[PDB]
Amino acid sequence: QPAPAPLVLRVDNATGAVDVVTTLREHESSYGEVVDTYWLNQYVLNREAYDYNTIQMNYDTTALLSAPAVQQDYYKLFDGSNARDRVLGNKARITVRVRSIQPNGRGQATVRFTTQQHNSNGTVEAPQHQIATIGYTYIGAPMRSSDRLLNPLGFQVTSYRADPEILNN
Amino acid sequence: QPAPAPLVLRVDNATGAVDVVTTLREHESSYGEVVDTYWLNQYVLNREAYDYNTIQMNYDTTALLSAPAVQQDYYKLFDGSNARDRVLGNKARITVRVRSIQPNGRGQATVRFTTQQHNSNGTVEAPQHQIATIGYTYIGAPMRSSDRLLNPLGFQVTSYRADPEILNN
Amino acid sequence: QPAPAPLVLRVDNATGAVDVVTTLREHESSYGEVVDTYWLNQYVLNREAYDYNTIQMNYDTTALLSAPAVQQDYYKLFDGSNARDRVLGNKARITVRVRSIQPNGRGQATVRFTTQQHNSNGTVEAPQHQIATIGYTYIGAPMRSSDRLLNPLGFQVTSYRADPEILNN
Amino acid sequence: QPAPAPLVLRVDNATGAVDVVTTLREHESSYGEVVDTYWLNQYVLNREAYDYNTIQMNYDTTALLSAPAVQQDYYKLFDGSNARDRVLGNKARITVRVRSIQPNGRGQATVRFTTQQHNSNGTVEAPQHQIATIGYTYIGAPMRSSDRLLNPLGFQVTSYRADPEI
Amino acid sequence: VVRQVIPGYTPRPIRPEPE
Amino acid sequence: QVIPGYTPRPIRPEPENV
Repeated sequence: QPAPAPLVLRVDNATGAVDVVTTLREHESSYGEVVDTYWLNQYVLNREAYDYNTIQMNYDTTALLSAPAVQQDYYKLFDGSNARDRVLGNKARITVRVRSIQPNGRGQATVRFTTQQHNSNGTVEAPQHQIATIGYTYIGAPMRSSDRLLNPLGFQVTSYRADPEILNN
Repeated sequence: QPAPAPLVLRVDNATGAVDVVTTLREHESSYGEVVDTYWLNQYVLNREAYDYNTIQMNYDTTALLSAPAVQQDYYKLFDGSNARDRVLGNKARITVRVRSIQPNGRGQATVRFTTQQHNSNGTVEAPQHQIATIGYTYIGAPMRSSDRLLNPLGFQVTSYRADPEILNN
Repeated sequence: QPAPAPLVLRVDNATGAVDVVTTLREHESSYGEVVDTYWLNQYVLNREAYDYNTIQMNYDTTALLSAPAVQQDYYKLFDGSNARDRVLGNKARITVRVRSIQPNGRGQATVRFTTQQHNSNGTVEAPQHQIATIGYTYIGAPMRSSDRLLNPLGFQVTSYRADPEILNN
Repeated sequence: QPAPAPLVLRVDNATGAVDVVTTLREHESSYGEVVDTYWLNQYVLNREAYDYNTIQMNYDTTALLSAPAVQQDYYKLFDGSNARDRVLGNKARITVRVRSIQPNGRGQATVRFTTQQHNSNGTVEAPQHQIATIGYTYIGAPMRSSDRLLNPLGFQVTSYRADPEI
Repeated sequence: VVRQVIPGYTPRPIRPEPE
Repeated sequence: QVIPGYTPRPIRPEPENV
């Protein structure tokens, strides 16, 4: 008789989620060229934007669509006394919309977008114009339900910057 | 020698809902097997949710991901004296989150999700549990910038019916 | 070819306690008002409801949750010139919702629910009220992926009837 | 004919509490990190405890989880005029609970536990505190239905002692 | 050949006027 | 490889709005 394989399970008392100790199963794998751009556009809108009420999803989504280097740059925006969480907090919010995106090469695209600040006193600040440069790739499908239902394509930002647009019109 | 164990069943003590805890299984069956769950999630969340401040995008997105028959059913929810726009308006809001989606056939899937109402007085109503049945297809890439940047895949709901639990649920 | 019978490690949502396979296979495997009312609801809704677009899943699910005697009674509703498939076909649809379920004994419960007919001309028939009496047991976990992902508990109807409710109010 | 594997072991993520299903959690024929904890607990509790009504299972289980040397030491506790079967018999009972187990090496662990005596007159003796030292190994899965449904992992005590805690 | 296109319906966002 | 992973932001834990 081979020794009964060790059997162990963990039960989350808060979510009632039951998970086997043994390593999980691998998934499907195919390469799609037009997957990085869609993930990058969704990540950019969640990243620059802010709302106390929805930010946890935008925050995790941005990280899900970011290389660890990029994730850290992003996480840091919520740190210290000047943290978005303290500056905007639940007193002010940021609305972001993308006007146009045009790929320019081998894992690189230009995103033209706007942003504006709204607040608890019912006022709105003048909108600003910004342009992001995104370096990106795809890492294929993720192997967790919490990731595949947000970024199935594997979009990942490897480099990111966004500068003010100067409206020399 | 290889032997297979069983996914344990998790019974929610509050809802009596039985969830299958997968045994070392994270397998994805095919292109759109998990991609479909993304679209089904985003569809239900945006369709069922409401916030005066973001609804225009969720509204247009829902229509973008709906067959004309479905679009009309949806549009009608914002009509008349009992319109979501008048009932919730800017006094109350709906938060929606999807717990699990499992495809079951040829253009059909089951979505298990929850919903709750928040309001201007800072109160929150008890969360409800609901299950949506979605009939769907894909119509391929759209040919407008305002559509491709929201639904590039062409996801389209052809039939939709979400039923809440009876009494408590 | 027959393998270890599927074992449900029932997890308590309040305490996180883990149960094991039991003699419930040779008894009523479904246990707890909360759990039984769920199965009774899903059974009635799927059995009584109809939509050309989703019925294949509701049809197979109903059979999956029915004793062969019950399955045959159900299958027959789709037979002959008066078949639901010909009467409703893709011209009319049935919407079903359960209001309340209360167990009353040893494999028996009462389901109070409503039903209504919608159609292709955009009209809706007046809703009807009905009450189902369900005799039931549980046969334990099934041993096919196509069954366990729909009825892991083994719910099975052994007797079924549903009569019009007379609203003597 | 087919043979059976282990079923499941409960490990609450919030409380760290360990619950054993009828199929005993396997120790993988090794002392383990939690394998020693659950088996060491069940061994001490069943070995030290006594109830006329359930002892046949605890007795056989203890033997199932014991090396022949250990089994004999245990069997002897039920022999002679001072036998647990005559002293406690169906007049008094022993309740045992383990407070904490901490492995300390290569087939060895320390078990801190308590014990108390209850009886037919409805009285209870003051609880005592004891510490067991257990030497152990695993002999792999057993090949009898009456053994695999009790000790699938093959837990086996090779040395045992328990002294009063001061 | 597809005819695969989205529906047409009243605007998704409407004014949230106060009262 | 893909190495999907994160130590993401506390989403649920919002602070005391003053």
